[PDB]
Amino acid sequence: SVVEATWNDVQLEDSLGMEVGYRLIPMVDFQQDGELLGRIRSIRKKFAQDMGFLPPVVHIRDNMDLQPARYRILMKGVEIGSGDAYPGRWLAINPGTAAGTLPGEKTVDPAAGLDAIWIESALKEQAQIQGFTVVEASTVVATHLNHLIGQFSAELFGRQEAQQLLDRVSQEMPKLTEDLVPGVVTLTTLHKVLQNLLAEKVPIRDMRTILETLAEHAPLQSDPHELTAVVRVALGRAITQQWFPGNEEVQVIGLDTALERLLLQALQGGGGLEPGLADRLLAQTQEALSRQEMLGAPPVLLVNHALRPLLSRFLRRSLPQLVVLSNLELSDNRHIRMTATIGGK
Repeated sequence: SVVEATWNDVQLEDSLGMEVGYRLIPMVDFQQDGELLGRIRSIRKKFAQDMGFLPPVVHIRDNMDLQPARYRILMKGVEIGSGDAYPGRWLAINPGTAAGTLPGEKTVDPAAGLDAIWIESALKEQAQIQGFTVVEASTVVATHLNHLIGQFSAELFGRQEAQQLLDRVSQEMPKLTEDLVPGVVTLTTLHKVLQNLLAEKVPIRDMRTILETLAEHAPLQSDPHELTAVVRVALGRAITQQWFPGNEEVQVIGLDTALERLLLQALQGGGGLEPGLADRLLAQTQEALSRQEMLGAPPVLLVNHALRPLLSRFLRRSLPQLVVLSNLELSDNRHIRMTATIGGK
């Protein structure tokens, strides 16, 4: 090379990044328009004012070993999603109800997982009236990105993001903060709690309710896996109204009164569960889920309080569509009806 090297030649890994084929560089060009960059901002905005923290920047760059109209979405250096995005064209998607067909590359939407087909421009107004849904090129990339963050929000919420939130809270209710961390709770413990809250789709905007609940229970309990379940009940009204809006009936999944005992036997049994029970659970749990998908009911499981923190820890790694709540996280002012049962069939 022409110029000598300096430590600025060291490329530290990026929390969130994107690699882009040379056909997309125009839509990701700082210098030119930047059609996509405007959408990544309004995603990262509508994520702070929604999920309660600021997603890390999306470091975008070109990698010419990629197909010209293909992108990789990266997390801490490793791929978490790829896709194609042809510029001048448009994407049309069937929400399962459209009528007809169109000429173009048949494909699958990276977001909802739906069947879709890229189309040309002038089919725009014609594709919609056939029942389709049409979004621009750059918008596909964005919707694929806004979907990869809400799925990986737990891992994007690093220790740096927790202090930056501890600092943001501490400029509006600083008294809660001045003597909580590192005083009563260590930042190691705060982050892991907020991280567990995120990993189960529970938002952390109510840092008042959280930093209050912590400083109350923190001295006589320092296990974040137990502090968490305490903070969940303080957010019981927010977790409730998140999946069961209004004050109408609560359509829940339920487990057997004795299977509970079967499961409750396994709790104090030690630090683990026994094999044969597992493969049965996943099957019947997905059985109950399937009935819900046809009743129009949410995929919410409702269990004994001491049965949540491991059913979630177990069932969610296989069916991350599922929600595992407790009877202490639901408000007292709601009627409950077990729309489906995990039983011996």
